[PDB]
Amino acid sequence: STGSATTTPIDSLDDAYITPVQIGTPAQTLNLDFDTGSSDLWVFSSETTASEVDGQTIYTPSKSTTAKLLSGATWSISYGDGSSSSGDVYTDTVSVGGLTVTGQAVESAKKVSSSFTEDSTIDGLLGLAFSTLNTVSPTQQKTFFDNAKASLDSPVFTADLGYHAPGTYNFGFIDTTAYTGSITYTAVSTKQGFWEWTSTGYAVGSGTFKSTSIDGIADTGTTLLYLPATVVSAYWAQVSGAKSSSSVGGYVFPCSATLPSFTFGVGSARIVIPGDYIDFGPISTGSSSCFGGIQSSAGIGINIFGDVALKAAFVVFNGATTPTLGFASK
Repeated sequence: STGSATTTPIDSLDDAYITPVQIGTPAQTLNLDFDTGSSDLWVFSSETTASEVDGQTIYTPSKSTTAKLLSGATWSISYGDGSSSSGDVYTDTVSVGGLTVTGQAVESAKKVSSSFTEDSTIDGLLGLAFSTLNTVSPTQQKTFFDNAKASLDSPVFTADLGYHAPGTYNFGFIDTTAYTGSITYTAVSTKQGFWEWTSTGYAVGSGTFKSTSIDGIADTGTTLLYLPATVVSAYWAQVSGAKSSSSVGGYVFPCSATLPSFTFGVGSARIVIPGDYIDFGPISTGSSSCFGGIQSSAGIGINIFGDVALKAAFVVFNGATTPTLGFASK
């Protein structure tokens, strides 16, 4: 089997991407944030504290003839950005782009943090990291991909995120029309439960490539590119007037700037992030200070190849017995 679904930016900045997901019988379609940095499929629901729901579409398990309470199971997750959610668990039928999994754990939120409430466009998350990170207790549950894998034509999914435009998540096949040149594959460590890999270096604008190993994670659920302070300083030094602002929470730059590109290495291959992908717009409405899309990972504890990086590529998440990651230009 295969599946193919369009993923759409939630706003004009590509702050996140939402993908429609069918849950239950009859189908209830919710728009979920596909997140290769976490491993829980959780949704706003009829169980979510009413004051914490503000415009989201909810899953109502009592209206699904295939929903079953997973007795005694609870979940609770905290994300890198400080947001969180928790609740109980149902199993139900879940379909993405025509690919169906029966008996998928659907984690129903009883509580969500303010950032989730405040984002009316995201109805929940669909985790695509390794199932070892799943938070369900006392019996850990499998991700949608893990459940689908054996049925897929090939044990892979691909992320093809757009810049200020829709893109695609495919399951079970590689669309050879969706990228240019070849896909370069690189090793993955699953030791921390992430799609963790090592970039071979970087360049800023038309500058020379610096060969240096940068360990980080391919994370579709993180907006920005978080890299070591040395790398990030070298980038912003090429933008007149750019500075790190403790009050704002990272590098800012004059909105009048033309940003240089940023290149990262994948083996001997190179992925070029155009400068415009690094612009996240005014820090507040009407400001002439703009927020940068490349930020320091110092004090995160891990480098994160988030959407800013991934949307410059066609990315293969290869879930073979020994997982690997592939990147192509597009």
